[PDB]
Amino acid sequence: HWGYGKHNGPEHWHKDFPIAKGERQSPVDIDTHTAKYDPSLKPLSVSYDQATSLRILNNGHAFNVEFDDSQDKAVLKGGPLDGTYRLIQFHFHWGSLDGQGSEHTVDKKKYAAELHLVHWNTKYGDFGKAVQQPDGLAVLGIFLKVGSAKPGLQKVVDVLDSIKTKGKSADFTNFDPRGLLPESLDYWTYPGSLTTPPLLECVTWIVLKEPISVSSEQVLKFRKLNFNGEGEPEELMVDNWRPAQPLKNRQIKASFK
Ligand SMILES: CN[C@H]1CN(c2cccc(OC)c2)S(=O)(=O)c2sc(S(N)(=O)=O)cc21
Ligand SMILES: [Hg+2]
Ligand SMILES: [Zn+2]
Repeated sequence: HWGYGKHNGPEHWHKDFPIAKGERQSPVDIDTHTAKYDPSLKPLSVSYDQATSLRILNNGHAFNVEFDDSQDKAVLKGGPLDGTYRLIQFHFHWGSLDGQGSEHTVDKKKYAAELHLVHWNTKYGDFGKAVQQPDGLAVLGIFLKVGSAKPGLQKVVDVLDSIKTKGKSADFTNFDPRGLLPESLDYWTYPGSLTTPPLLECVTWIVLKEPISVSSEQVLKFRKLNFNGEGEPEELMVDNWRPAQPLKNRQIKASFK
């Protein structure tokens, strides 16, 4: 299937997912100078106090920590959103080197990695339905920069040994996603899509201005994951990020000046 190799990378995805050349694709470059500061923008409402993590699994593209989205346990409201978006999973996109990994860039600047807390609009019933609507999903993107260790991230770093290869998973309960959030909830927002196939344009992107810092050894562990499954030639999971797409007839609105 698709991937990030020269033969099945982002530059080949259109052949199987024509929407790859659609009108509102992500990621995009966030030009801070021409992004319109919108004052009618309400503040974000992140309520992860009842968040219930279930497991973490390597899916061949990255590891995901899934959450029990059966009830309004961890939701995102406010900001550019209308309705309540329920958290279902979060993942990261990172690179082989420190100066690459984030999918979104700020003024062309790339970050070591990018965290995406994926939510789905509950007014649609289930997830599979939300992905059939232009406002079905809300992804909170957070930039990770190398520096001091992010305490709340270490719990995830420790478990990466038991899910080295594709298909593996492990119980990962009682994880508090709030330990991965920056101090400020200031953001940028625009309408976009998933950054991986099927590349659906159902996402309202909220990219926080403030990045979190993770240590070198922390992100280093990410790079030890395997794209491949057990018993197959080792293929390091690194650079599982998509390049920026044309903004086209879209504008980025900041919730700050
Ligand atoms: C591969 N995982 C991706 C697709 N996913 C997915 C899973 C099940 C069904 C489905 O479409 C019917 C899509 S997903 O919506 O959860 C996400 S969010 C996301 S990102 N990087 O833009 O935040 C990439 C993916
Ligand atoms: Hg959609
Ligand atoms: Zn992602």
